[PDB]
Amino acid sequence: NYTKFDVKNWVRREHFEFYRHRLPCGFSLTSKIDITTLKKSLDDSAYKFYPVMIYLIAQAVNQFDELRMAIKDDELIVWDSVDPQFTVFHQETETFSALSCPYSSDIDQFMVNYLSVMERYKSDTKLFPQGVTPENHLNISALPWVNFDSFNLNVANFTDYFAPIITMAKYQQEGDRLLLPLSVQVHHAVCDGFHVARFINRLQELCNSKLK
Amino acid sequence: GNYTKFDVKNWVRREHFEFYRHRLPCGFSLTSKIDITTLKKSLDDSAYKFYPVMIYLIAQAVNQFDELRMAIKDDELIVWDSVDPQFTVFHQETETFSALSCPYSSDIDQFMVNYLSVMERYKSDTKLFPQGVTPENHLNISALPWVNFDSFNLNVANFTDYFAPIITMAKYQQEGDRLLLPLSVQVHHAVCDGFHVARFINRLQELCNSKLK
Amino acid sequence: GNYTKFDVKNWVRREHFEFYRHRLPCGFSLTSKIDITTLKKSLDDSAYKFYPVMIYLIAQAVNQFDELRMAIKDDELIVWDSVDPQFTVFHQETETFSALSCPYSSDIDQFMVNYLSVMERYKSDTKLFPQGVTPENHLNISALPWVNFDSFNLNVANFTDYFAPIITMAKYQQEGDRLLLPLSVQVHHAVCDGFHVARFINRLQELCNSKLK
Ligand SMILES: CC(=O)OCCNC(=O)CCNC(=O)[C@H](O)C(C)(C)COP(=O)(O)OP(=O)(O)OC[C@H]1O[C@@H](n2cnc3c(N)ncnc32)[C@H](O)[C@@H]1OP(=O)(O)O
Ligand SMILES: CC(=O)OCCNC(=O)CCNC(=O)[C@H](O)C(C)(C)COP(=O)(O)OP(=O)(O)OC[C@H]1O[C@@H](n2cnc3c(N)ncnc32)[C@H](O)[C@@H]1OP(=O)(O)O
Ligand SMILES: O=C(N[C@H](CO)[C@H](O)c1ccc([N+](=O)[O-])cc1)C(Cl)Cl
Ligand SMILES: O=C(N[C@H](CO)[C@H](O)c1ccc([N+](=O)[O-])cc1)C(Cl)Cl
Ligand SMILES: O=C(N[C@H](CO)[C@H](O)c1ccc([N+](=O)[O-])cc1)C(Cl)Cl
Ligand SMILES: [Zn+2]
Ligand SMILES: [Zn+2]
Repeated sequence: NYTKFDVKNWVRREHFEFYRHRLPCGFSLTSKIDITTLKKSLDDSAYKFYPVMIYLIAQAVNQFDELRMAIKDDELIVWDSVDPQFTVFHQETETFSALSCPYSSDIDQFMVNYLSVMERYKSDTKLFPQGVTPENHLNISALPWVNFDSFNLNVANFTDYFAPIITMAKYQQEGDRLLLPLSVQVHHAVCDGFHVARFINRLQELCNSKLK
Repeated sequence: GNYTKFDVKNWVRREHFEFYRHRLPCGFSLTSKIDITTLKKSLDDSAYKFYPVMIYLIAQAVNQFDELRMAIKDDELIVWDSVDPQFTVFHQETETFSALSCPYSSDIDQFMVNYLSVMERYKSDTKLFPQGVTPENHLNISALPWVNFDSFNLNVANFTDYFAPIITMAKYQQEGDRLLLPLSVQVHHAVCDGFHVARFINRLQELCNSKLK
Repeated sequence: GNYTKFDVKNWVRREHFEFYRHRLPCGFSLTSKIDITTLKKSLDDSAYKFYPVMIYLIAQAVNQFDELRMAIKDDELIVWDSVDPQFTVFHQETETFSALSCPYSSDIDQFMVNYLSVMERYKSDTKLFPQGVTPENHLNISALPWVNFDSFNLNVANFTDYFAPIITMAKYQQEGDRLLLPLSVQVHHAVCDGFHVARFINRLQELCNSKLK
């Protein structure tokens, strides 16, 4: 569930109106995450790369209100917590589906939740096997077959859609660092450059930290 | 060219097609670096030039995959049997470009005959479309050889039902022991997922690493 | 300021202007790295700070090229004699930004006078546009100094007839013995092709590598 944001006392109330109504826009930015440390943490564990990245991304998002915003009854709200909606691939059809699972700050509980959803739905070729996407969501996708330096979604109508869209590519070694490309796409009504940078820098810190 | 009506009812992506055509219309771009170390070395011995060879290889990779030859015709999904490249050419005298097309052939020598013929007839014409209207069965290829980029994205005001891939290359540059060509690929999500764009780029990489004859 | 009414009928891009304004309305972004190794050394013997110097050099390069100073005014294409930078200013206390403008000068010292004056008058003002309406003859410049990026693109719902370039710079980063500044340039294709954007980036690179004094 959610709270109504106090727009009238917000430092960004002018910006919110401006980028929602006067100059509606968002932006994407693609950055490399250094996963050198994370790969060492992983290689010494039983967790898999994609669910760990999902967990760390969702953890970072759940720290920052402006990454959990939405419009409900034409008012700005903030979800208390958001769950990741992530894509999965079906090699037999060469199609993908979107699944979600409950976020938990505990990585072991997260992994339980994830592996359970995968067990039930990993072969289901419906686009949305679980039915309606949780309203409190953040979108995560990977393209593990190719490296990219840039990714951008051209959406014909993004009116009042404020959930961040995160896309990863195939990681690759670049000199002395193992680098994961990560695109983050937001609506400027709720996120400026500073908030996106804060998110990325926090995710980088999480990748460089003990997993638990 | 010739086309066939696609069987959407029996398509594994039937649901995705409706979703990304009607519910959430969108496409995406991505920019990837192609390793052209082997190609540049191959081209050192070739009668043919870098840009027309890249056009040929891009067109060959596109022609391999049905989802990169899709269109709406008469408000139904079709697949072109084959698509022809429409490429941009620069005019040094005016600092303007034109778009030319030529018939695709899987045989590089025949392609280059076709390419040279179009260039001979039209290369000095400063009209945007010297040949008249773009053939319906087309891909778009452009080069920006004057600057290296890591990103390129087209912001198109109305891309409704436009499914032909748009390919843009930057100035190549050396990165450690490889020569890398930045290549941007922009598609519509109704017909192409990340898998299909990745498959295209990786196939193109294979073709760049292939013998020219 | 002063502007001229552009002769579209005798323009070499008459047909491109029509095409990308009306037939296929679009623009593009592209992100490139600027080598600021020389500039950074230049600034180690200067009182001038990195951000205003970059504003100056970007504005200087834009002011050299007519196609980066275009607009629609009284429903016709015009060229501004000169454009002034509108730049984003960050307020650390609130973690919000404002947009400020100051007059462009070809003299770096006068430009810095102009910049420091506006900062003194308005740096504590949290309004988005403290000075009032953006000057009609403007260029937009933003910094995003907190994170390095290789791509940046603005997804603008309606960009009809907006021809002023949008320039965005990231956190600079050391790569070997080069210090690289990511720079995104986003234009309308009606007034700028790949050639002009490349020409702008390369000119900026040349200015960064030149004496400031
Ligand atoms: C947004 C947007 O897309 O706008 C741009 C619109 N498009 C245009 O303006 C058209 C641009 N096209 C061109 O300039 C030319 O068609 C192009 C790419 C230079 C090819 O010219 P061309 O037919 O004479 O054939 P090429 O031999 O391939 O090119 C001439 C030289 O440029 C070199 N070259 C071609 N493409 C590239 C590249 N991407 N990076 C670096 N060098 C290049 C090529 O290797 C050759 O070099 P050398 O002489 O050292 O061997
Ligand atoms: C436009 C757009 O967004 O389209 C994409 C649409 N989405 C899709 O098509 C779904 C793509 N997703 C997938 O393919 C799978 O979810 C994905 C990413 C491979 C994860 O699969 P998985 O859940 O079985 O779990 P993982 O162990 O993390 O991944 C499987 C393997 O790939 C490796 N891997 C996963 N992600 C990456 C990556 N980004 N780069 C390099 N290697 C990777 C991982 O190391 C493991 O290989 P090894 O066992 O040999 O070490
Ligand atoms: O469509 C989705 N994912 C795709 C996968 O390629 C993509 O990441 C995307 C995400 C969000 C989106 N949006 O909200 O506009 C559009 C595409 C989810 Cl809505 Cl299932
Ligand atoms: O306009 C074209 N090419 C430009 C050159 O900058 C660009 O590559 C482009 C391609 C396709 C396009 N579209 O289909 O939306 C828009 C721009 C061709 Cl359609 Cl002529
Ligand atoms: O909105 C502005 N700047 C933002 C900062 O994130 C961005 O650089 C931007 C610039 C121009 C623009 N436009 O003209 O469509 C949209 C966003 C200025 Cl108009 Cl104040
Ligand atoms: Zn309003
Ligand atoms: Zn018209």
